[PDB]
Amino acid sequence: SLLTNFESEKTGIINTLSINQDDVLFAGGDNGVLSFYDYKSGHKYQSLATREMVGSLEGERSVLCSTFDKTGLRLITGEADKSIKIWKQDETATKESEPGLAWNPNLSAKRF
Amino acid sequence: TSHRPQLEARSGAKAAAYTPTGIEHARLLPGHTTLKYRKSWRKGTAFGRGYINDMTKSEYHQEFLHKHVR
Amino acid sequence: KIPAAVSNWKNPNGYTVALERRVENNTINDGFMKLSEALENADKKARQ
Amino acid sequence: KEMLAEARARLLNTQGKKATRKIRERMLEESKRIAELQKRRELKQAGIN
Amino acid sequence: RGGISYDQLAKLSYEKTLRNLATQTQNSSKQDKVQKDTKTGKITIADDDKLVNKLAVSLQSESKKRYEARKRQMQNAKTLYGVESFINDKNKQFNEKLSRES
Amino acid sequence: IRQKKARTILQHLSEAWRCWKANIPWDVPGMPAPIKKIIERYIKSKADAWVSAAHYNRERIKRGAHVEKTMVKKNLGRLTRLWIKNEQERQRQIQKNGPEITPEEATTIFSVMVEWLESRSFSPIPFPPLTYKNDTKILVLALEDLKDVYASKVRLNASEREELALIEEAYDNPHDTLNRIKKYLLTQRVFKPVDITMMENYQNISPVYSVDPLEKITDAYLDQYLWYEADQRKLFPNWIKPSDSEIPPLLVYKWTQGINNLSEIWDVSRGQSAVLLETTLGEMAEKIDFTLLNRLLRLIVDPNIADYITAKNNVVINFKDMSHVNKYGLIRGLKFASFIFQYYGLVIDLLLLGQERATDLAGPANNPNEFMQFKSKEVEKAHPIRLYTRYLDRIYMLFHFEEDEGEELTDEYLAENPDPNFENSIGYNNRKCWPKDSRMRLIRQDVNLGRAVFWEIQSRVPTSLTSIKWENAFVSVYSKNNPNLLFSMCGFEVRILPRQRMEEVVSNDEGVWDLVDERTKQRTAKAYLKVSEEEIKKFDSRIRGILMASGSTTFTKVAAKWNTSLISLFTYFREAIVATEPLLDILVKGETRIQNRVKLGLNSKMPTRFPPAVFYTPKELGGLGMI
Amino acid sequence: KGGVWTNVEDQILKAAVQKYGTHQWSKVASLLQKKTARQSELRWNEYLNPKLNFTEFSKEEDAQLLDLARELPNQWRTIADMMARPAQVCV
RNA sequence: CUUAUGCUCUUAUUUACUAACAAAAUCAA
Repeated sequence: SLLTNFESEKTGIINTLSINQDDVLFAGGDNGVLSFYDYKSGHKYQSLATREMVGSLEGERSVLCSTFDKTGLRLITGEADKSIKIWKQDETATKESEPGLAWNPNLSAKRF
Repeated sequence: TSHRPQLEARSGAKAAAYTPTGIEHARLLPGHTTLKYRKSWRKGTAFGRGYINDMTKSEYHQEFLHKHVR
Repeated sequence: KIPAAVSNWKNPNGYTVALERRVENNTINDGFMKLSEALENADKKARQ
Repeated sequence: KEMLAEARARLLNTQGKKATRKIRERMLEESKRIAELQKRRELKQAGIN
Repeated sequence: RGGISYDQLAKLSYEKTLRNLATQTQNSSKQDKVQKDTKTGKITIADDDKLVNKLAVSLQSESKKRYEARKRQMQNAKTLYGVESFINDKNKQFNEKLSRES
Repeated sequence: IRQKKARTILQHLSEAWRCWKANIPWDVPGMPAPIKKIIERYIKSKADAWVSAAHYNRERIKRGAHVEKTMVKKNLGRLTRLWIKNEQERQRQIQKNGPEITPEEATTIFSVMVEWLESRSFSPIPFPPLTYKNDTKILVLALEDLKDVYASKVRLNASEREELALIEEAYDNPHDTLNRIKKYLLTQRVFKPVDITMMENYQNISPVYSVDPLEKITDAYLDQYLWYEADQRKLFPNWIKPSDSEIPPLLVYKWTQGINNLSEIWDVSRGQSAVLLETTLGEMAEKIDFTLLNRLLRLIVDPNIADYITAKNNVVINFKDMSHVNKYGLIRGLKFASFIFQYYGLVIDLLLLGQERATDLAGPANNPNEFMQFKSKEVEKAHPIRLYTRYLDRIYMLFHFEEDEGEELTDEYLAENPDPNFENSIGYNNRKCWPKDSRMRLIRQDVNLGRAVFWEIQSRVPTSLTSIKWENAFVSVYSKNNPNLLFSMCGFEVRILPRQRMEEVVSNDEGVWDLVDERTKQRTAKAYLKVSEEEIKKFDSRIRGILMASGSTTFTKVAAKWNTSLISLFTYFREAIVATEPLLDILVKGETRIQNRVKLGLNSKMPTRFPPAVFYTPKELGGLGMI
Repeated sequence: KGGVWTNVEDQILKAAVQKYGTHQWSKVASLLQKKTARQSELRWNEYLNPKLNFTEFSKEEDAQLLDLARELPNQWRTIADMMARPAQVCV
């Protein structure tokens, strides 16, 4: 059964997926844009863009593969810039200060 | 013509319905049969007194082509 | 929409395609400017 | 002009050995076929099938 | 401007076939069921022998018109352009493609 | 759409991969920019695999561990692509960022060179007149110089067929082709493009420039003309090497005799010391600037020829696809290119010696010194640079220091560059061929004095002209602590040990020179000789050249090429093969491998089938005639 | 033996580069008797290329030329890339 | 029931095709 449809629209070629125990879903982008989705609701709550390198091509900013660790508080992304980035969930952040992106659906994009 | 790129790869669907041969290969011999489980002279003269993601612009590549050309 | 590929090396069907398909903008900096004028001045000085 | 007549013919001939030979074998195969069919017709003119 | 998407062009060609079908019914006016099987699940539809012929003749005639329209377009396409040097028809054909890209 | 764009869009890749290999920028005019991001991304990915395999196989070839015959040529192809890319990049960033020399540097360079030529009363080389008494012979020497390539050739293709016609027509018409050459030196300023072919030497890949033959004729005339007038008017001083007076192993012998014959080097009664320095001039000919070159050649030569020389270095250079414009660096492949380089050597050198000491070395203009002379003891003594010489781009300096001068020179270095962890002996390099006892011992006051000399000298020449680095530099110190003064001039590697520091005098073999003091006629030192490891690896690379080029050649040619290579080996350095162990191993490894090559001509590597009468009997009796 | 270019051979070479491409010069010299693939490459890159600039001299060009030839003395392949012109015309 | 050239063994010379055979290098006059 189709459980839910995420707000994945506007991402283009998602290279990799990773799922946390905490339902943080990861979607590595070929555009370099990496987006974090709540798995239960299918909502983007963070969108981020990496830096490519000191000197490298603008197409190389892309995530190719990813995993969480056993704990789930680290995200390891191997990217096409010939590097590994370790993404870390930011502590000292309460609901206030950073709710993320607003829970705003539209019926025009008929995803639901 | 006669020199073409692939439109598709050779699929495993066709090889699954063939009959086998049972020829005996050297690398399919029994080996590792047991799994392991986890538990003043200086005055007269004219004048005295870091990583880039490019294999061709790298410092090692410059030190290469200076030594291997000469 | 992708342009068709007109190569300068290969031509597998041997096509005849016009010359405009097959076939910088900066200036010299003041380093060349100041270099040549200083050498000429030194040459004029050496001539003196 | 003889250089130009050679150049005019070389620029307008694009195939190579393999395509020209394939053309020749295809024409000769059809010529063998057309011959064999009219044989059967001429034998059918005699009534022998 | 743009091209026409395959949803809209499906609709427009749907409407064109409706308009042509309506003019056939108008011209036919001027010039003057379902049974399901018990044994099998197969279904039988009673039809007139007319309008099956008329559909088949129309589809053939539309195919003829498009065939001869493209054939006359073939005739124009090899008679119009003669500026650039070529080798065969396929050279001029491909160099018409590079002119369309400009 | 799935099937129709796949044809088109991958042909864009294949075209773009060709354009990267050819250093064409690959601009498709109206291209959907995400697709241009993709194709640039994978071609950078294929670039990294292509460049890494080029580095990986080149280390594997230098080790000499089972590389294919095809893969040697494939690796020559990939490295000559990458060398020209490094060349084309270096041309572009020079043109963006301007000349490396500042105008103050070029003013100082020009002022020194003017002062030198004014001091020597040098009259510049004229343009060759209509009535020039030496003119037909200089053309004769030039055309024989061009012919001697083809006196040894058999089978020719188009470019040398029309070349050999030109020499023969120049023989038939001397006065016609002299007027054509003088007409080219006046008027011609644009030249046909030059092709680079690059030779395999299995340790380095060296460039070779092929010039147009009509340009080759007027180059060789200009080559032979300028050198005659330069040596006639005494342009180059006595210490510029190579000179026509001696062969290079006689240069090394006169150098060690000249080291011996200064007064009181070996005396270390006081704390006085002696330092020899070896430096490459790095990218000397790669970093010559033409605007300086043209102006400095106005000093030395009539401006027409000086204009010709500057014009000829600016040509299009093309490999197969890659074509660019040599608008900065000098091309060695020209015939006259010899003359500029030694002249540009003199510009570098007058910085180092200064106006006073280079006057003291080369002596007055009416009565020049020889290669090892001074007009007195005092003119020798007045400055610590006792001996200077320059062999092409290597530099050999000899410093005699009193206690006070050595102490000032090392204290100012340590004041400018302190050493609390005493790491000056870490990066210091000496000859790992000589044994550790008689190598240069790493003792602090000599190590710090050695770096302080080099730090003094690296300041004398700017980094815009040449790149004098410590990684290429070799310093030998002679002291109370070090009895050995050891250096490498030419494929020789020489260790000089004096007689008073020998403790015991033992008779040696003939690989040891006996250095003779002149005025006592007494043998006062011994210069031990070995081969450089570089020339050893050149000879091993040479033998692999015989073995890989000859696939199915006749047996007596393989044996003949071995004779040519081994005679060339043993004639140039003969004495140093006594003392070198790994050269003798490579002689064995080469000769057995060539005997294995003849054995592979048959299907037998049997010893009993091949007694040494098979290989070593001369050709008159029917053998290979191997040596 | 070093021959001059007729306008016949000029038209073969332009039709050759139109089919073969600018890199296959030995393909071009096969059609072109008496001439070399070096000579064929040299003329197309010095004369026959329609991208080249054979026209009148504006006073901006003449002031630019006398600047460049004073600043870069006798570097004509260098100056002709700065002027975007053929080199012997620039001389 | 229409009936029409049987190539000789060796040696020499000449010509044609063919080996997709081979080859003056260092060096001494």
